[PDB]
Amino acid sequence: AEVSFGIELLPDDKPTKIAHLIKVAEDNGFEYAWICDHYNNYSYMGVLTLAAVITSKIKLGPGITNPYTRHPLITASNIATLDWISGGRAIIGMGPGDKATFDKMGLPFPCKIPIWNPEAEDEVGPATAIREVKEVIYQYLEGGPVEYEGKYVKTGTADVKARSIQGSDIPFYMGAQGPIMLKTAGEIANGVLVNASNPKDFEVAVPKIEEGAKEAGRSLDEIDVAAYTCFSIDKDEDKAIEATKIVVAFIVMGSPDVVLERHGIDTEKAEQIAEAIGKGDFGTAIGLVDEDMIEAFSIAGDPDTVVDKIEELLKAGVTQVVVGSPIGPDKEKAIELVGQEVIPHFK
Amino acid sequence: AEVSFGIELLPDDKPTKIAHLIKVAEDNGFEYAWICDHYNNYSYMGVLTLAAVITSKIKLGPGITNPYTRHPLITASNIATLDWISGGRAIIGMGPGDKATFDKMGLPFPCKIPIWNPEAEDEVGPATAIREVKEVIYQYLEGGPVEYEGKYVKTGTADVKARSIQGSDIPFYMGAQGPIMLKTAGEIANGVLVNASNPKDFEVAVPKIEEGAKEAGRSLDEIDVAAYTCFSIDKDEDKAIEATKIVVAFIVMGSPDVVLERHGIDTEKAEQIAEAIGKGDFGTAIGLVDEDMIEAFSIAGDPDTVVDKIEELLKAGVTQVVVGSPIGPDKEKAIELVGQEVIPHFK
Amino acid sequence: AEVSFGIELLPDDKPTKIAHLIKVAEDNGFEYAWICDHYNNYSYMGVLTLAAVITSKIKLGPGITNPYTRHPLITASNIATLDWISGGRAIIGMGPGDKATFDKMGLPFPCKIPIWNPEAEDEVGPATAIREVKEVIYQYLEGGPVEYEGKYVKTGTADVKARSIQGSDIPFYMGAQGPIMLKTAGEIANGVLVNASNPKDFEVAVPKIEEGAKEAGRSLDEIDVAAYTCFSIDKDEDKAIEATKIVVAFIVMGSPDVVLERHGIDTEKAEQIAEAIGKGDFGTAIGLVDEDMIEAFSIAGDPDTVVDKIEELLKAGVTQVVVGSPIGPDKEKAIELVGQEVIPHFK
Amino acid sequence: AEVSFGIELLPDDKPTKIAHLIKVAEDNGFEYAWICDHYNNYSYMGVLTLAAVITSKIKLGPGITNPYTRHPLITASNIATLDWISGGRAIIGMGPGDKATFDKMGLPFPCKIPIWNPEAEDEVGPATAIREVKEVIYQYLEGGPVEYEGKYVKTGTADVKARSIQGSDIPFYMGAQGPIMLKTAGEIANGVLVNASNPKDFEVAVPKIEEGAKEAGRSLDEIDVAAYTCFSIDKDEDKAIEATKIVVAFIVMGSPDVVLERHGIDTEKAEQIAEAIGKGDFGTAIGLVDEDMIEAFSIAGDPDTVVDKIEELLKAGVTQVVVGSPIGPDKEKAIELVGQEVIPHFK
Ligand SMILES: [Cl-]
Ligand SMILES: [Cl-]
Ligand SMILES: [Mg+2]
Ligand SMILES: [Mg+2]
Repeated sequence: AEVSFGIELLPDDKPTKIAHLIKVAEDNGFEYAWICDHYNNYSYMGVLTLAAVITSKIKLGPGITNPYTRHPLITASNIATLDWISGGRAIIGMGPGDKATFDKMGLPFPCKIPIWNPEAEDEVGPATAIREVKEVIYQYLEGGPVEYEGKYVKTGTADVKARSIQGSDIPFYMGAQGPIMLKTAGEIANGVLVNASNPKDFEVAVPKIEEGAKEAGRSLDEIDVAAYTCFSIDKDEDKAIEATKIVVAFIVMGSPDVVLERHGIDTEKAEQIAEAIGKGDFGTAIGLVDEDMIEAFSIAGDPDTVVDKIEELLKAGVTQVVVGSPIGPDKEKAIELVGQEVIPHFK
Repeated sequence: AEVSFGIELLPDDKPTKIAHLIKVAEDNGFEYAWICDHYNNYSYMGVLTLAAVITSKIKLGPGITNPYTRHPLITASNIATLDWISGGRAIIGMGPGDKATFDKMGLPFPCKIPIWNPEAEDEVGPATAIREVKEVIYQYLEGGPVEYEGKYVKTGTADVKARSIQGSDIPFYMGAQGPIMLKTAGEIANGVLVNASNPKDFEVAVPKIEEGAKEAGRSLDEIDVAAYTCFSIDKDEDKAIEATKIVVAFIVMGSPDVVLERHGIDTEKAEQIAEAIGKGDFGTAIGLVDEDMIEAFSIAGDPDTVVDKIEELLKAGVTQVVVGSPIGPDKEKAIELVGQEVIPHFK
Repeated sequence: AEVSFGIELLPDDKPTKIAHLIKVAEDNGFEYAWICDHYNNYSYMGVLTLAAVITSKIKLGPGITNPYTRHPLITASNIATLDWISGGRAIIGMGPGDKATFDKMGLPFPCKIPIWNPEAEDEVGPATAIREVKEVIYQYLEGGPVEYEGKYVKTGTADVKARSIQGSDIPFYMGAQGPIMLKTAGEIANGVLVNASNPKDFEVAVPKIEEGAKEAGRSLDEIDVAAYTCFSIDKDEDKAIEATKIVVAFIVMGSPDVVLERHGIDTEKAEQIAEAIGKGDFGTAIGLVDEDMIEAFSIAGDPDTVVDKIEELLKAGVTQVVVGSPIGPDKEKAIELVGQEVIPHFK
Repeated sequence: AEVSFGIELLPDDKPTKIAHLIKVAEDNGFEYAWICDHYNNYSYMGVLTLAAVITSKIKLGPGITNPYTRHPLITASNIATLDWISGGRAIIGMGPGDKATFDKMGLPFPCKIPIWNPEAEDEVGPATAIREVKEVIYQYLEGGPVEYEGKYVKTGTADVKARSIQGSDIPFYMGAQGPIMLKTAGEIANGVLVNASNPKDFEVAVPKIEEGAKEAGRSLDEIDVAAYTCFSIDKDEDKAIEATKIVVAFIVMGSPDVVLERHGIDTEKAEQIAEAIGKGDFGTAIGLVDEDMIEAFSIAGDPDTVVDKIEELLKAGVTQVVVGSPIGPDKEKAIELVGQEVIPHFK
């Protein structure tokens, strides 16, 4: 897979601002734009349809949605609709849901409910649910009728009228953190969205993606390994680094101990950070974030530093660098700084 | 409620055509535009967001969506997003799902699964599910956090960031056919979407809506009674009538016997029509549709005939006339004929 | 005329940012959005059409265009097109051109060329050119054919196919600074756009607008007197005031001596400012701007100060307060501060 | 130049319909969309900006605009704005104006007024005016400042802030009918828009375009020779042919005698057609159009016939086939028939 840059925006801000930033990213050479799917924010279909209207080249899609909060045939319809309206630019980001959001919604997490197979009662693994949603979506994109009986979803004979433009050429990316999801993604996905920003995370993740690819007779180069990063760039390195703190603080808090161990993180001023958060004291949280946490969980600094860090990620197997929150002290100026002083070094 | 005209479009056609027709309706004085929610067609969020971009005054919303195929917090987010993007023009159409579509999806119908309350197993009546989805949506529109524990949905503490423009002023319309849904709609809805086109249907339905309104201390005039009609208008009455046949044939097929009895329908050349359909022989189906079926199940003819029919519906309690399929031999010319020779008679 | 708030944006920034800011203004209660017409920036038709797509209620139009750089029939077409696409929200801002821009283009200023009457050679006064362009535009909006023979424009029999939505109800605002333009605007315009921010300017201008209105048998209340202001608002008054300096410096430079005299301006540290500018030394320019210049040529400060200043403008006859550059240190936060803490005081 | 298909739409219809048809063309493989520039219709900037929002791949631009009705710096701004909003898809179509429209506007035709050089009085040839407008536009697209002193336009030092995306890569197409314009286009244009639909017209035109190209050291293959055709396609050849009549009737009327001679046209039932038109009797006009006129002035018939006709045009040097009015009995179905049964034969 060729090297590319993506942008991931949480749609909590005004939809028109989110659309405007995606146009700035397109104008600056970014090739992918991912919009998160959480009920508490503006809906990905509304925000991406508005972004589709305001852009012409960048690929657009949910990053990431899930098999549970909407029937897979509804997700298929959304993707086909976004693809048609955008002139064939849709992409799919699919994951297993997320704990913080599912707890708020009232859904269990991991969610093992065979929600869309009414006659089943047996729990279903999230990786299996994702495989099934994928089959339903692509049967829909091929024009149907969709006929699928799995453990998590069982359809009737579902005819399809809506047509996309790319059809089954729409890329399927899977969110993956653990070994099971990483292996499944190497087997069935066009790409993998890994929430990580450091080469060490990919030295661990890529071999597992490759293991799944081999079992499917695929080469690792058929898979776009996308790093969903905490990213911060500014001509003033100190300012860029400072902007990452609140985000890194939350990352440190939600990182399993093997991840903290991997990055040699002060497990003391960790969780101690988790106590500052949840307590609503983000001020002490930010104060506790040190240089090792910033190096482990973000790509931050001036263009030179950022370019150096991306070179190391690419060596570790990353092929799509997704610029995520905070992006930079000023999001728009940050995107432009990436297009002007980072992307040209990788063309 | 004041008299108004709405338009209902199935989004199976190109999204840009559907958006264009909604703009033509707005330009012609229609005040509501309803887009159906069926997985087999383009998604209502994509189509309505595109229509929102291409229009400025007409109210926009799903007509009708349901409590089952998406978590109610996702439906709330969709509505708040459409409202924000449209500058405060969203409306909600909520029903219990529909048999033809749910069978295709693999969901039972009626759907009594307490889908969004994982710890519950007991069946829940569709009217109760609709009441619960309504509470969740309006808690979301008030800014949350949404905290609701019902029989069909149980949430955690769901904070909300997305903000709409109308907030809880967004109108809530309920689809209703039977006595239980009609009474529930009079109790909790700003309006009722009744799939019918004849005064006799409303002479039966309105008293039941009124019964629910009284139990909630409301006057019937607080409720917009909307007729979701089979509508066909043309300067050539014969051409208008002919265009209704395929649609009336399907209506005749899916009408319970009390409805056929109500309209004195030839129960013989009924079901005989149902056999022509399902058999894929629509040609004999159309040939069987007679004048009584057309009078019972559509508003069809030249402007004079249409105006006369609407006057009788208004006398029966209808306050919003929703022009639905086929609309007319030429949909755009039909919409214009309504704006030029029908609406001015009712202003 | 009722009290209203408008926003004026120079379209030198990204079109999507300009459109986004207009949506923020609409969401905050602004009722007018004016986009300047200068060849060096993005075109008003492109920017306003994009803004029309992203908004639903705010009125939109050029503020201000002119009779010279485009044939009046082309300007009419632009206005009818913007009106149709926006669902009947167009407004017209028409002035005589501007020296800085016309010099750059190569056109004389004042421009007295009977540009659009090929057989004429005699000079035509700008106020007469504006009267003629107005007649051509409204004949076009009435559906034509336009047939007009004046001193500045002579048409053939120009049929018109394009239709607007408001027709001749589209408001005609005239830019006016001197006595002749002010009187003409009171006679023929629905509103007047006066580049000024202080009550003293309106105590001079309003009586002249009123004189023209009386000669046309009109009451002054039929005319929307709009102040095109240098505006700066922030919760930190000092920060708001500082943001106005570069803009006030340019205003001081281009102000005729009667205006400087009117505001008791240090004519010494004036022109001395004009020498700093033109010399490219804006740093000394800003340093020279004092409190009297800021009070004379801008509405700047915290919400309390701003509200007090608007009250005095309204007493002087202003009915539309147009928030113009810089708007505030952060344009979007400034617009929101106006919607939250200024507009509600005037409702 | 590679073979491509374009679509040319007169914007007299609803802007949203024109935008929708351009999206249908894009979805069907058309690579260019041209919108005429006549004051009596909706403005090209409004219609193309709306089309830009609704499309993502097709190239968009005025086809054709002119040097006279707007200052060339305003045309430059329009093009840069359309290019930016469309994500770098703008194209320029530039011609000398047109008699029917200029007479209606009151401008002479040919228009030889040095309109934009106030100190000049000497007449300027239209080909020279087009060369000058081209220089001004590209200086603007290079970022300026534009400084140009010609016979038809003389600017001051015109700085430029607006930026396009393609910069000087935006293609410049010139409308050309006669020898002088054809030669000029071969010398200075990326393409030529020739109003003709038959191989004989191109056997005459191409050598002249080639003569200009050689004088500029260019190969004929650097020039996209675009046929602006009267086009009509339908699965029913007779229906397709019938749809061309009104349009061919007008073409026959406005064709110089050398063109009528070239196509062996009955000069009797010609002008006799011109008398039916202008007299408002289009019914006799259509009745007079014969097979030779249809063969000479349109590409009409079923897909097989159309494909055969395009093959002959390509042999005559055409490289872009522009489908123009009527397009087909049903414009949308016609566009789809071209994408499904014509374009694939030429890929
Ligand atoms: Cl959805
Ligand atoms: Cl223009
Ligand atoms: Mg686009
Ligand atoms: Mg709108």
